[PDB]
Amino acid sequence: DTHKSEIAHRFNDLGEENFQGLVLIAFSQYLQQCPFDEHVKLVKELTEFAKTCVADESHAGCDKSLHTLFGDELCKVATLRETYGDMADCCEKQEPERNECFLKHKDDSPDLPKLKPEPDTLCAEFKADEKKFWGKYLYEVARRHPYFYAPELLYYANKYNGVFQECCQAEDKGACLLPKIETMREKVLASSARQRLRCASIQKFGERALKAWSVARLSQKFPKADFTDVTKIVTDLTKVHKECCHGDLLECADDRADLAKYICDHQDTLSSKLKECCDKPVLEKSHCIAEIDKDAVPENLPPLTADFAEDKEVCKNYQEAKDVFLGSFLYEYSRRHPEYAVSVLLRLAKEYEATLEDCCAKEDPHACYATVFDKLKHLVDEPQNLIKKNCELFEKHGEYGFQNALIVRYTRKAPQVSTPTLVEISRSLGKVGTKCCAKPESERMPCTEDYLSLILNRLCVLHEKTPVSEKVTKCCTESLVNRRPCFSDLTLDETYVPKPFDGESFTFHADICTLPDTEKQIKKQTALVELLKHKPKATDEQLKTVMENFVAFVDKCCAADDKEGCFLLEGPKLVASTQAALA
Ligand SMILES: O=C(O)Cc1ccccc1Nc1c(Cl)cccc1Cl
Ligand SMILES: O=C(O)Cc1ccccc1Nc1c(Cl)cccc1Cl
Ligand SMILES: O=C(O)Cc1ccccc1Nc1c(Cl)cccc1Cl
Ligand SMILES: O=C(O)Cc1ccccc1Nc1c(Cl)cccc1Cl
Ligand SMILES: O=C(O)Cc1ccccc1Nc1c(Cl)cccc1Cl
Ligand SMILES: O=C(O)Cc1ccccc1Nc1c(Cl)cccc1Cl
Ligand SMILES: [Cl-]
Repeated sequence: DTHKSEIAHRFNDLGEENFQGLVLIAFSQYLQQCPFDEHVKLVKELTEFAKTCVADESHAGCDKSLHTLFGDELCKVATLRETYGDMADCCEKQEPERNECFLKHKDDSPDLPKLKPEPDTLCAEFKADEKKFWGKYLYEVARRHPYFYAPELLYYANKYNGVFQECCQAEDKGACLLPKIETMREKVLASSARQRLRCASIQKFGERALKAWSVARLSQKFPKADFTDVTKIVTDLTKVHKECCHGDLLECADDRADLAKYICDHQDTLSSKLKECCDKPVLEKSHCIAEIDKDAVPENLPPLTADFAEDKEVCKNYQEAKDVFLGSFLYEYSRRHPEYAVSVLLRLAKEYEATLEDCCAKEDPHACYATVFDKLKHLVDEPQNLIKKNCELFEKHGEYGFQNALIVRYTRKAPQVSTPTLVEISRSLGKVGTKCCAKPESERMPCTEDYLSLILNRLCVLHEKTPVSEKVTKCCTESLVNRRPCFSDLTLDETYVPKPFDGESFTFHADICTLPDTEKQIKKQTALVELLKHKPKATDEQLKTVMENFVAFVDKCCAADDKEGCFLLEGPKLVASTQAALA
């Protein structure tokens, strides 16, 4: 809800620590290249202004919107001109256009330095000033992930500070904290990906897509709840995500906290797993709620055919109350299959909807849609062979070889895409093998659909930033939930025109020899992509031959006395072997 003085309302509701953290995340995400200390100064200003309005809400400016107050502060910054180019034209503008402009310049691949944990340095900053150290975490993560779910980031900052509580007085510091940080990293990065999808769903596919996703998710977590209660939570959760995805972080966090309280107050009718969550403080409580994945299927439920195929009013309901009805389908399907991937459940609803659009026009609709559930069950099973084949490949060759097989597959599909993006995405796809292939047989498909949804959304976000392939555009935009089928269906892109081999220009040198081992692995994956960009029709056996040659040449020359000399002499020999091989 809104108050006359929104700044006072949210300061009152959130309290000063969380208010400050949230405002710092806002500024970090709007202005990702700006330094920490400049952000801190604006947050302090606004905080101090907040306190003025709490004490006297009649004070000048206290009835301004949050965007006005945020924006005026962003426009103090002189360097907006230098550091952002045509974004200081946001500052030239006034609200509500200004805020929109700022939002549009969030950068999904800002290319800041890779963060590296240095235990002694970190421990000393923690000692010096814990609050600054917390703030610095919020800043560094937020600016790398400009749609990170902001109240979840506050929870993670508290966990981060806890790692250093534990480890800094420990004798051996890095032994204690490096693995903690590694673990936290993978969890934060997963969280950012799941939120980036949520935000894509609303931004690119509309509020109705986000509602659809929410009804499916919530029905797997709280399947014993009634539809009217699930739908209440959907309405609230949808408002929360809309706010967070739009950069309305103070409202997001406040509404989130209210929704956590509602959930906990109604825990007996929603899920027994809430018992672990509901006596925690707000941020941890909310995180715990988010972490719940599923409950048991309620006993004694009727077949879905009753409401969705037998009922004489199926067409009526589809026609007159379409959103409610598709919502009910989602709730009822989801609650019966709480282990399914959400994207699959949505894929089913979409086909159900398509079935009704075709059949409800006919003289005997029921004749036409009576068997729709059998078609849906088949749709669930469609990719089981290929998933099995993928997991068999992973088992036979391991993660790095599985990534290599994916580089080939994906480069053929989308050869226009940049080499760093093809490598990033293919390595992430290969990690799906490790995360999913030793799940129970029956849990593999939902595992792989879930991660694929996240990884392909990353692809699509990177592609939006600089579009290069009509086929990737098409798959990214045709339908959010059928992205995985779309991309799987793509074949070699014959639209692509390869540039010739720069046959006189040989491009590899002895500085490869000193790389850390994982960087040596990436260098070989980069080489593979480039080989495919020059000879996009090469066979698997050809690419293997050439890559084998390449790695023997690198090993031979990195072990030589004169290393660069070997690269220079034998490099031309490599190009010759390669040519003969790619005929
Ligand atoms: O304010 C303090 O006492 C500690 C401190 C030191 C350096 C930088 C920031 C902060 N605190 C702080 C932070 Cl970490 C973020 C936003 C607003 C404030 Cl006041
Ligand atoms: O490592 C990342 O890419 C982000 C990330 C997520 C969770 C925890 C830490 C980090 N990065 C990071 C590192 Cl590597 C060191 C010190 C402080 C930070 Cl925020
Ligand atoms: O729209 C809302 O705020 C919640 C609501 C309540 C009852 C029925 C449908 C909906 N929303 C909704 C919509 Cl608009 C589309 C697909 C799935 C759902 Cl749950
Ligand atoms: O791509 C396919 O045809 C099979 C398929 C279906 C559902 C989910 C994932 C996958 N494939 C797949 C798998 Cl199983 C793991 C890692 C990367 C990919 Cl592309
Ligand atoms: O030498 C280069 O990097 C460019 C070039 C020119 C002619 C023939 C092949 C290549 N590159 C090349 C070779 Cl020779 C082997 C494996 C991977 C690559 Cl990218
Ligand atoms: O030398 C080899 O053949 C192993 C190798 C090294 C670097 C890059 C790729 C490959 N192998 C390879 C190739 Cl070229 C394609 C698909 C799957 C695999 Cl394992
Ligand atoms: Cl949440």
